[PDB]
Amino acid sequence: NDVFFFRNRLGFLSGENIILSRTAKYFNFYPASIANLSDDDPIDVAVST
Amino acid sequence: QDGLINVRGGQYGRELIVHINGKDVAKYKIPDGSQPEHVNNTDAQWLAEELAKQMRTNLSDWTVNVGQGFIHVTAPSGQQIDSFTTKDGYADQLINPVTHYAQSFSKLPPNAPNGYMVKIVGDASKSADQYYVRYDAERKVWTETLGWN
Amino acid sequence: QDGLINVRGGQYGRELIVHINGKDVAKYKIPDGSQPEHVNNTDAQWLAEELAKQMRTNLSDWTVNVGQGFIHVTAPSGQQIDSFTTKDGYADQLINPVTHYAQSFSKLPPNAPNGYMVKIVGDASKSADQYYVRYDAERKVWTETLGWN
Repeated sequence: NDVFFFRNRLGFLSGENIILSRTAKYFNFYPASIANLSDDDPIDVAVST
Repeated sequence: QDGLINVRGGQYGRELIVHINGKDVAKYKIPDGSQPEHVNNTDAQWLAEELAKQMRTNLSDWTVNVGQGFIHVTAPSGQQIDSFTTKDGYADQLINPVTHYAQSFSKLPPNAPNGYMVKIVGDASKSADQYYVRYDAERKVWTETLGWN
Repeated sequence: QDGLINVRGGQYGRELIVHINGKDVAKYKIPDGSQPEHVNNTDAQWLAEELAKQMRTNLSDWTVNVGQGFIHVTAPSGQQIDSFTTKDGYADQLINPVTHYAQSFSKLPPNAPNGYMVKIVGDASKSADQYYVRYDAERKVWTETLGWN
């Protein structure tokens, strides 16, 4: 439904979800390595209502 | 479908047995070590080529190659491995049956030819997921790559 | 374009094979070990100079030097390596094919002459990027330097 920027992260809204991208790179919704989670990974926070 | 048997060199009289698919494929006994010419037979590549010759004669299609430090048992697009064990003869550190599922980053085979994948699982020491690592032959590294399917 | 083959000394009868560019360059068999004068042939520098003599005779231009603990295979500004493997004969710890791409800081060659670069990649243990490290010959260190191009 929307494009929004938030702390270097491109972001989309969704059915109920908020999906922010990677910190340095806008067009990337996946972490660099699922070994060693590295604090810049994309986040999937469902709006809990 | 694929598989690797590492070889690391003998040590003066043990049995080297490679079970593929249930049968007792590829037996060899390192000699007694009494005569001085038997020190040639603990060479890793000589042992690899003898194990691969036994492997080719005792399996039907099963294309295997003598690598730098392995033999690369492949199944010919039909049947699978379905059972893969290796009676070392010495302790665990003589010949290693290694597959696509090593359980740490330290236990990981030395050459493992160019297109090869390992699902690193666990080690139960850090709260970590299970990540996949591919080898490269031009640059001898182990970088992380995708899943299979 | 460059390359290094470390040598670490023999161990009484194995094959030492250095593949450059696909061909089977530079074969040598360490002797049986029966006669007492064959202990000279597990010297690392004697083995290095014999492997380099084989290397110079079995390649065309290919300037190689016998270092402290290596031989330094160079390509003469035209063609490249394109394939670089080394059948150890013993386990991984006899002669090491090492390139510009070692995968940790621990695995890193001992001398590696003065102008040399290594892209340290991964090790998949810490969330770390990939950094480059240069050797110095006056002060035997490994400090970090730039990228190549």
